[PDB]
Amino acid sequence: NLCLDSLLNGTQDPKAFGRVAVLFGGKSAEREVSLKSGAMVLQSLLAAGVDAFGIDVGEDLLQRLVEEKIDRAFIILHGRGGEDGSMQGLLECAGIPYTGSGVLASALAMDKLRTKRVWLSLGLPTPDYAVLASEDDCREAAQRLGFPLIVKPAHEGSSIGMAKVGGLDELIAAWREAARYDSQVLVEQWISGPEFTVATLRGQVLPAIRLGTPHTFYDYDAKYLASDTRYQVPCGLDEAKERELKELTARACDALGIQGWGRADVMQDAEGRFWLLEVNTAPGMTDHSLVPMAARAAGLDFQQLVLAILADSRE
Amino acid sequence: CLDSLLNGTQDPKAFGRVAVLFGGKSAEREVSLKSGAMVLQSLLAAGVDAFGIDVGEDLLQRLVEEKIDRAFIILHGRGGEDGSMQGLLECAGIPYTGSGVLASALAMDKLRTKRVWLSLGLPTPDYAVLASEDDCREAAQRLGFPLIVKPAHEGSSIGMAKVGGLDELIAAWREAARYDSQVLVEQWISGPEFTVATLRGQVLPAIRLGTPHTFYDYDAKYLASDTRYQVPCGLDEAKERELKELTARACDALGIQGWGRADVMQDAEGRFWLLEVNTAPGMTDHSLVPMAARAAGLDFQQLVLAILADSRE
Ligand SMILES: Nc1ncnc2c1ncn2[C@@H]1O[C@H](COP(=O)(O)OP(=O)(O)O)[C@@H](O)[C@H]1O
Ligand SMILES: Nc1ncnc2c1ncn2[C@@H]1O[C@H](COP(=O)(O)OP(=O)(O)O)[C@@H](O)[C@H]1O
Ligand SMILES: N[C@@H]1CON=C1OP(=O)(O)O
Ligand SMILES: N[C@@H]1CON=C1OP(=O)(O)O
Ligand SMILES: [Mg+2]
Ligand SMILES: [Mg+2]
Ligand SMILES: [Mg+2]
Ligand SMILES: [Mg+2]
Repeated sequence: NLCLDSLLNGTQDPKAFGRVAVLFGGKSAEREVSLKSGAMVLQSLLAAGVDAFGIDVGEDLLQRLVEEKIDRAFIILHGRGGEDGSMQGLLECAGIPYTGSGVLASALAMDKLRTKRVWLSLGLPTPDYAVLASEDDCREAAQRLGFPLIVKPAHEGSSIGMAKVGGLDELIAAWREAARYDSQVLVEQWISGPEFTVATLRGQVLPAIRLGTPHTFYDYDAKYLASDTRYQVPCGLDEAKERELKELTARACDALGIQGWGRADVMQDAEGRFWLLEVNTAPGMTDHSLVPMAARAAGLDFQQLVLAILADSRE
Repeated sequence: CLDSLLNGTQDPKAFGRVAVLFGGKSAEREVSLKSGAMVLQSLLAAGVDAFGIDVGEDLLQRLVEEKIDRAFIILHGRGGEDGSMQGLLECAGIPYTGSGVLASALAMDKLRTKRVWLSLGLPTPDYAVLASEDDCREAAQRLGFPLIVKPAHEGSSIGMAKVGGLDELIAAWREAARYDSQVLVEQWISGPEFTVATLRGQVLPAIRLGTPHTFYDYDAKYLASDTRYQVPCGLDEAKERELKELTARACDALGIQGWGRADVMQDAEGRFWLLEVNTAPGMTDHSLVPMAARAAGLDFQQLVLAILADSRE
């Protein structure tokens, strides 16, 4: 449950966190988003008076880690190399405590196919889908699922490599484009209705946000470049519905082992049923970003939000 | 096919400089030290440009010093087969042997591994999660006796005990909780024990295990002199094929890559029960993957080279 008080815990002493390294950048397709998220986190942590410094994660990372003294690592990398468990395992081997989900949870939630597979085995709702690896797999998926469809790489974020398709020819093309980012490509049935995102923080589910864009879907341009994107807090859901969405988010995150914080993306169809899309374990922290927005609705500014994430890493 | 296992092993210099990672900080460090020594010595004798790293608080400094084209992971337990070392190597840009981050983390967790098996309808003993004395009492009522208690993330039978009554159930739970807050307990399977190695996607001959001890515990694995190893096992062709095929499904269910070793019990009616899968199996002189590799034809040098050759993908 949303308890503003217990959300802030190790928050009051920015000196007690030690020297904190903010890990951002990286070599994934979401690097540009990570840079903006890192600059935001580093600036807020510095203004809070924590012993913070930034590391653009690159080829010199292991050298950086042995040279600098580091008491805590705040992971704000996006995509593979940051959210997939690899950076988490590195920090565990380096004996450095870090923020967010563990190795297994991070690796699982990065894999949309494996995440959906876990969800289905627990009776949790997630759109029907197919795995695309050939033109024949596209013809099979188009036959069984109809149109429109949503094509996505399995290990991507920020809607990169994604496409809404209305025909088999558009589907084959969208499969070949996503395959440029990831040999694992999945296609989902298009859910028509409201889009919601649900942030979680230290085990607590934050107020849901309703999303809207004139674009065909919530794509890259709608997320970080456009200006006509609509964010509604509170979401227009009634009490019993927002509780249903919140309880569903908690079951979907718990099923993956999510820890510390995260953000769930959920669609709703014309009959009111919710459908789980993905879970992000190092969500964005830019100006356009949604976890900060749901935090403000909960009652925390951007400075208390990062300190709460940092304070959770102490267990 | 023994031709397929040996592919990419003809030229030992094609692997470049190979770092053997062993030791570690887990409860299985002593076993990993013996495993590392065997792997390192074999590689050097094969003409591989190999050297050893004792994984400790030193790790990152060694990795920025040494030139490494490939890493042979032969760590045991948490910090080694749990995806943590695999994740570091992928950040460092060093290719490595064995399963990946997700598969290693999954196989290290006996509970989630069992849950993955149950969801696919694969047999594995009925169990309970123990976090309190009440949990012990609930399990005793539902499961009966005897039972076997184990930590979720351990190996080499560390922290394990077979228990025949409720009083020793709770004692076994507290001892197992010294190694891991995640503790499970299974119904004891009375019958033959097997282990089944897998290599480069191929299931090797199964081995039958016996010991005077109440189970295949740490002493029976590395100290006693009277542990019994049967290759071929006394199973007929249809039953050993059944065992090999179930091993393949159980390993593929976890994403196991390169090599591994599955532990399987057989009850009094012939049915097989999956226990666990190890993603960096032991390579000591008491170890079972070298024994199953010899049953398939390969000597110790071909086994390590086959493992190394598979990591080139
Ligand atoms: N099955 C679907 N039905 C409708 N819209 C979808 C579907 N899958 C994805 N989308 C749209 O694509 C966006 C990105 O997809 P998502 O699965 O969240 O992955 P990511 O954001 O990591 O690329 C979502 O915000 C949503 O608007
Ligand atoms: N359900 C069971 N029934 C009978 N014996 C078991 C059972 N579970 C474990 N054992 C015994 O304990 C040993 C170790 O169990 P295992 O699950 O392989 O743990 P570890 O990872 O420590 O080897 C096995 O080799 C087997 O002899
Ligand atoms: N992966 C992105 C980057 O920050 N927030 C994330 O969530 P997503 O865009 O994948 O829905
Ligand atoms: N994890 C141990 C150490 O090396 N070999 C392993 O097999 P296990 O004892 O877990 O059955
Ligand atoms: Mg995402
Ligand atoms: Mg998303
Ligand atoms: Mg084991
Ligand atoms: Mg075992």
